[PDB]
Amino acid sequence: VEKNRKIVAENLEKVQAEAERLDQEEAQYQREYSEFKRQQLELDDELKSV
Amino acid sequence: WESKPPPPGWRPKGLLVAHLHEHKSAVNRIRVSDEHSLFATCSNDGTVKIWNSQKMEGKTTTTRSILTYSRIGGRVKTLTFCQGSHYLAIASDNGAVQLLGIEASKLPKSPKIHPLQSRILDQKEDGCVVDMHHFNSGAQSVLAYATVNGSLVGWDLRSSSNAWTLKHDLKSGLITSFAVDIHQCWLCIGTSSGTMACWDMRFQLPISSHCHPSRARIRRLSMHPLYQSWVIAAVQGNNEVSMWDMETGDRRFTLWASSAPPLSELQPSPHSVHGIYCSPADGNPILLTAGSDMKIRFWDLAYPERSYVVAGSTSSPSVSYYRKIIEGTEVVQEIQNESLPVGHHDIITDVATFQTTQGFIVTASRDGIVKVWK
Amino acid sequence: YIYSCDLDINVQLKIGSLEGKREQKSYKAVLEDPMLKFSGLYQETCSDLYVTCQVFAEGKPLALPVRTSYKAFSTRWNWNEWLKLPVKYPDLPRNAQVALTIWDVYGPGKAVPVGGTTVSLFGKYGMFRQGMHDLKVWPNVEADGSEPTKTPGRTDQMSRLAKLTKAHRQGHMVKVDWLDRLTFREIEMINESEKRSSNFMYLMVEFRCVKCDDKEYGIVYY
Amino acid sequence: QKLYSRAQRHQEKKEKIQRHNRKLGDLVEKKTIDLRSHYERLANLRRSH
Amino acid sequence: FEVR
Repeated sequence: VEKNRKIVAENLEKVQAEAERLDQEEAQYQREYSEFKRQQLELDDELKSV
Repeated sequence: WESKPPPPGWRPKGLLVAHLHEHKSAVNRIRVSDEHSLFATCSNDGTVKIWNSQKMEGKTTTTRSILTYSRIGGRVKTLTFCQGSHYLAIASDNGAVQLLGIEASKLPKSPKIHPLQSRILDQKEDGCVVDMHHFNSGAQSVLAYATVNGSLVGWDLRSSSNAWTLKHDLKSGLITSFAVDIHQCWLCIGTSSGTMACWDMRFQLPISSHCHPSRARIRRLSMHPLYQSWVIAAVQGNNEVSMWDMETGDRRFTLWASSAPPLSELQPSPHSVHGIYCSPADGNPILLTAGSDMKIRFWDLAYPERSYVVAGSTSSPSVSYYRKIIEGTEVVQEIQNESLPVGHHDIITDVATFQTTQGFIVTASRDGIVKVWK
Repeated sequence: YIYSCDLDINVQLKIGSLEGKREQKSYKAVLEDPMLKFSGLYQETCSDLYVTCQVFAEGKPLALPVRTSYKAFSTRWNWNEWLKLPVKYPDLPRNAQVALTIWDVYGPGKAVPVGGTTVSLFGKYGMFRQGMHDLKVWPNVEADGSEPTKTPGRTDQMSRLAKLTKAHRQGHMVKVDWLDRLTFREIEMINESEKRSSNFMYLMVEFRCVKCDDKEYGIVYY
Repeated sequence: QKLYSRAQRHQEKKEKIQRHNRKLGDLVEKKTIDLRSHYERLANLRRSH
Repeated sequence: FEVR
């Protein structure tokens, strides 16, 4: 029972950490998407201005 | 969204001051001075043209940019006049930030104070910046800067700490637009992943319940005088100017002018209007927004067709704008009616005006066009 | 606000329940000695204990190990009681640290207190608290009371939530009420994360408000 | 899992927006070249006149 | 242009 409980607590901490890491990765990916979409919008706006 | 809201009856007219094409590349960032009579001009050429209304207007040999500094490099497409901070923040493609006291060249011909505050922001988290606004309260100097890549944070112009950060709106993703409450109440972020996001200014509470589901780009923000819970925004496509109830998180306001049907899934009209300016008067909000269609927009809600706007296209009969009431809101449909082309010939984005019973306005295009309307 | 000198009154307060559960049941230490089974928690639906609380000015004792009266916690440790410690208000007010323990049988031959923590009588800025200050538990260990207290009880995500709640409830919120509701709703999620957090022992310490300004009065030593 | 589905959708959107960004950049380059060509043609016509 |  204690082995199971220790494994469970460790895995719960690991799952919380994995969720936080996924959140950070998603924030970075949203930043990259922001950069790419801003590039697309600026390029379209420049083509239109030209 | 303007000091001393004017009386009703605002209409535009055909007067101007000066025009410029100095910016070698596209200009998509300008700052208007508050204490003084000057505005800043920056171009995608990584160079910034400083223009003083008092000098640039005329009665002088040449109306050249007073402060032209390119030491920033890259493309300068981010500028702001710090609120009572005696500093000007500039941003360029190369993930770098500057806050210079270029005012040092006011009286004599002397080098402008290079960025008193500068930083090269993370290339991945923040790049240089996508947004940057400074908050002034006399006691403290806090400026808030956003990056295209989802990330929002503020930087105190008189403090070294930079803990004022807003967790990246990952679902929002792209971060290229934000709205500001007039009393530091809350902020909304214009994005393009379809979804939209809102932020608080008291506790900076993230509130992500807004969206335009089609994954549409939204880079325009003003505080909707109609409702403190309502804001004014502009999105690309269909010449859209809508007001969104962020509680529902969708835009409920229209001046419908687009091949696309209202909230059309395909948005048959890709044209739009941006650079909106807000002020309460004449029974509803009074706005001047840069019409990507090159339509110099003096926009009206109660009688949009009745009023007068600064746009061109003289071939159109008396202004045509539709006024409706649709499912608890009043809906508007905008309908259309040798020589040299006076109007801008590029994608106009920026507008700035000053007056007291009379004055002037500033206009620009997506390549460096300068239009200083009177 | 008040100066501490005038009162010099003895210590008294109310009783509250400790958040830390008895998951500290020394599974191997239980595997060693037969006494521990005699633990009140070990044999009851919940755990009562013999309370011990004292105040020391940076480690110098200034009161007695106050113990509460006979009350029931072997089925629910919900503490609704009062206690009067033996420390005068001015007594060693400077650097005073509230240290305490609860005596419950670590065994038939091991009935004593093994839970302790130390926190300053006043706050981190000097203001005294006559309101509940839930304490950080140091299970299988008792309080020390020294200025370098080894078991901090009172002075981050949960920290951010608490500080923001305190600021808002102080009257620091704008006429936009909608946030306060959402404020509490999201504080709910933050507390849910904190509770999902495990391997920690805690206790709710309810400092009794004083009928002098009739509040959790903030007293400063002088 | 819900947030991850949303993030995967947003990431596919990011990839599409980046492809469109490259396309729009090439198109803006072509448009600027055309604008420069028009300006040069105006230059030549003005010189002749 | 160049405004000299």
